[PDB]
Amino acid sequence: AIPAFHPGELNVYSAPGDVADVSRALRLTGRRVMLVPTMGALHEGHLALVRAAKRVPGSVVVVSIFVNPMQRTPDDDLAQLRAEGVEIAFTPTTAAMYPDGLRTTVQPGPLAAELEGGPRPTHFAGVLTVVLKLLQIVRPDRVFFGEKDYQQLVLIRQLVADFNLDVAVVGVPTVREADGLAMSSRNRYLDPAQRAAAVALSAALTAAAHAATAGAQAALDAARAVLDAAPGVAVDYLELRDIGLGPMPLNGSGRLLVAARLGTTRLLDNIAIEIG
Amino acid sequence: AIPAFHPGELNVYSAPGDVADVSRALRLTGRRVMLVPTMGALHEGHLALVRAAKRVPGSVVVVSIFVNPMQFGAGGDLDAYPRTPDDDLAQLRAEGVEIAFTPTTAAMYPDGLRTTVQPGPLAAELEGGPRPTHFAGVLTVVLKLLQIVRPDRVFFGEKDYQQLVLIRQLVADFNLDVAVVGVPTVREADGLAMSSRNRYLDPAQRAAAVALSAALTAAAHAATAGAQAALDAARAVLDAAPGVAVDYLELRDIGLGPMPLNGSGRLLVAARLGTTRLLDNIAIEIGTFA
Ligand SMILES: O=C(O)CCc1ccc2c(c1)OCO2
Ligand SMILES: O=C(O)CCc1ccc2c(c1)OCO2
Repeated sequence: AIPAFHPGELNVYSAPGDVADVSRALRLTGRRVMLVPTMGALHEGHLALVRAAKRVPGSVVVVSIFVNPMQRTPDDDLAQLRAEGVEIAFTPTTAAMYPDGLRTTVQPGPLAAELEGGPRPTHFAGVLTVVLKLLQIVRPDRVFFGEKDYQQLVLIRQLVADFNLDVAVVGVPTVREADGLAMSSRNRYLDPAQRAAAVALSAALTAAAHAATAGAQAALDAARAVLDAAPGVAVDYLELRDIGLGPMPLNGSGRLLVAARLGTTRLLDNIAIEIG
Repeated sequence: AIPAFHPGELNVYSAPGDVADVSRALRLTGRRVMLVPTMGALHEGHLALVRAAKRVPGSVVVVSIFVNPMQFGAGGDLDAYPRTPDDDLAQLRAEGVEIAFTPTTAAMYPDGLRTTVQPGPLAAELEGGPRPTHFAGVLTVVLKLLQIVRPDRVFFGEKDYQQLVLIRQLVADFNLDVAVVGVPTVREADGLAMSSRNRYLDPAQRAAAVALSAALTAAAHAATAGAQAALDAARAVLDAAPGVAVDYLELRDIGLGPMPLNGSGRLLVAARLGTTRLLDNIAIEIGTFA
């Protein structure tokens, strides 16, 4: 017997096999299942993913909330999801995701050791294992991730290609505060001096994107100047790469990524770059 | 179903996209898709897997043949693996199989090794002890085959028992929606476990090789007298055998995992006859349990 699903209401499932059965049942009725994996504590960046998922004709939206101890406002999160018209939240316990504990895992390729994988060398194994499981549980047609975590997005693309997964990955543009700051739950930690300084990440990247008519070095130099104009911004990296995070080709499309510490708070941003 | 599919005949697809589209199309029309993943060099052990799949009602059977480079260590192990692909296809036609899936290395690994499966701790033991990347290669290629074909059920022999347990771990741990079917080991008339590696036994080695299955079935009956008696019986028979060098003989809990043996065990052996490494294993019930 398939668990109950009430059309047009928020249906909350914590049991994997439950959301699995409901997903499979809804797909046979001709809904297209869209998955938005989150860690909860939802903000406007998450809502962009949801809104993107909602506009696919026939879409039913699955938002997973799961703190992967391997890589929270429960009532508020659920309220926001209800306000967006989301029909399924999948909120499993750690024991339900890991009934046998840690055992078989995904091992990313060597991109997972670079950039963010510098200070967290196991972070992406954690993410890809949990995302592979969510994919196999919900079996969506499309899965939605933000460009805000660009390297995560590229690694998912690699998971999907390498394991021949039959889902479309959709990257959704970063949502930004009015001065450019990339939305993040970390932003709440910044004191006002840090918060005013934090705008340099996005200012650097937009400057670089426009300096880029003058070539790669002028884009990187402009970004670096803008960062160098901000106090208490400890840049961990500022790197121009190709779209898939290999090395930047001589001309063509790229991505510039930055990360920095402000006090104890780590911030990331990235942007598309066209060279020349 | 996007490529041509002729039912009642053997359809051969090399392209992953081709088998994937045809499998999907079949399942959508109600057929249940059975996967039998092999490395070719098909013998009667593999035909039991096919037959077990054929007898699932409304089944369409996909046999994959692919000698997976990632499960072989360096050396000439990969080059030395038997490849008999004309016999293999003749056997599949004779068994009434409708789909053979025969991918190229380029189609399966277009980007070389990148994202891979890392097995749990069981993969470092037994066969995996001196072959520490062996089971990673197996679970990786099995994952990809399951994703390409998306079968309802997947079939493996009990012969490579540690492999079968690791497959069931892969399936549970990644929440894969396939059912894993273990099929009993097919044996020659004297007890010798069927294996593509039997062809490398000369006449003396072939005669001596009966010791493995004789040791195991001797232990299975001795086991009413306890674990030590089961083990000592197996050991005696192995010790009486000319030119059999034992690599391990171990009595484990059924899941081979971090649990002590109780009532149900699995007794596993690996031994070398010249350069040929043979495996066998058997169910063991200790004391009361039979
Ligand atoms: O909270 C974070 O740092 C990561 C989540 C996130 C943030 C902003 C986004 C997004 C996803 O997709 C649109 O813009
Ligand atoms: O050739 C090998 O060594 C592995 C394949 C195999 C062997 C014996 C079998 C079987 C599958 O399924 C039933 O008995």
